[PDB]
Parts: sequence; C-alpha cells; structure tokens
Amino acid sequence: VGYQPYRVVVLSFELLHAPATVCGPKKSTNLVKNKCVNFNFNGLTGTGVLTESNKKFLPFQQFGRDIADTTDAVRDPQTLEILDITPCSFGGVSVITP
Amino acid sequence: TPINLVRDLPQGFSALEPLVDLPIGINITRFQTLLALHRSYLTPGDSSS
Ligand SMILES: *[C@@H]1O[C@H](CO)[C@@H](O)[C@H](O)[C@H]1NC(C)=O
Ligand SMILES: *[C@@H]1O[C@H](CO)[C@@H](O)[C@H](O)[C@H]1NC(C)=O
Repeated sequence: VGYQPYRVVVLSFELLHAPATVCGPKKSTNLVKNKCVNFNFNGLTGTGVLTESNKKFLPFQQFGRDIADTTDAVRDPQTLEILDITPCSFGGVSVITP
Repeated sequence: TPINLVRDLPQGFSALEPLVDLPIGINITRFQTLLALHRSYLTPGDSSS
C-alpha cells in the first residue's frame, strides 16, 4: 500500500500589491426590499430601504450619486437590478396643549 | 463611430464607453503598435524591398 503511486497537488496562495483577483465562494443573503435594513455592497455600510427604480445604469457602473453628492443608487451584482437608497425615517415629537 | 472622411476629423461629440477592465498591476513606460502587410502575386514574397 505504501509502494502504490500517489498524486500530490500543492496549492500556494500569495498576496501582492496587485488587488484580489481570486476570492473564495462569496456568501449572499436574501435580498429584502421596502424595509429599513442595513447593507454593505463592497463600498459603504448604508442603512435604508431598497426601492425599485426606473432609471437604467450603463453596463459598467456599480455605484451612483446625486446632486448633493450622496450615494443613493447602487447596482446589485447578482441580479443586476438598480436599487435606490433612502433614509428610513427621522424626526421629532411635537405636542399641542389646550 | 461611423464617419465618411479622410482627414480633418469632425467637431462632433462622442463619448467613449469603457471596455473590459484588466487588474494586472505591473510596470509600464513604452508601447508600440502592430501593422499588417499583404504578399500578393505582384510582390516576389520576400520581406526585404
Ligand atoms: C450569478 O451567478 C449565478 C450562478 O452562480 C447565475 O445563475 C446568475 O445568472 C448570475 N447572475 C448574473 C450574471 O447577473
Ligand atoms: C513599478 O515600477 C516602479 C518604478 O519603475 C517601481 O518602483 C515599482 O516597484 C514597480 N512595481 C512593481 C510591482 O514591481
């Protein structure tokens, strides 16, 4: 048994100044929309709803900004759909007194 | 972009959409282009003159 031939394959992993071109199988949780949830699409940890937009993005674009220079439109990679980013809700409690 | 002209390129506007991205990360300072030539029955077939 020790004299039978064996095939040996050695895997080597190195890190350089070149960016990552190989990645292990990326996990992807289910996409929930129209709810105040938190997402991280590789460039920002944004919290807000994900509505369905009507504006098409050119087939090289992953991010998106507005007039006020805020990231409010990000393309989902797996489904290549365009989803907007909106803050959930905020405000104050005003009262009226007789 | 199609055009019907030889020289003195038109003043029209045409943005350049990007193409496939190459994440190489190497060293670069010089470049050169490649051309193609034909060898018909008129030419003898030698790349001298
Ligand atoms: C994402 O990858 C899966 C297979 O892993 C494929 O079925 C799906 O069509 C892909 N979506 C794209 C390329 O938008
Ligand atoms: C790229 O070239 C510069 C100068 O030519 C050098 O300092 C640098 O180390 C090179 N990068 C790599 C990854 O070799």
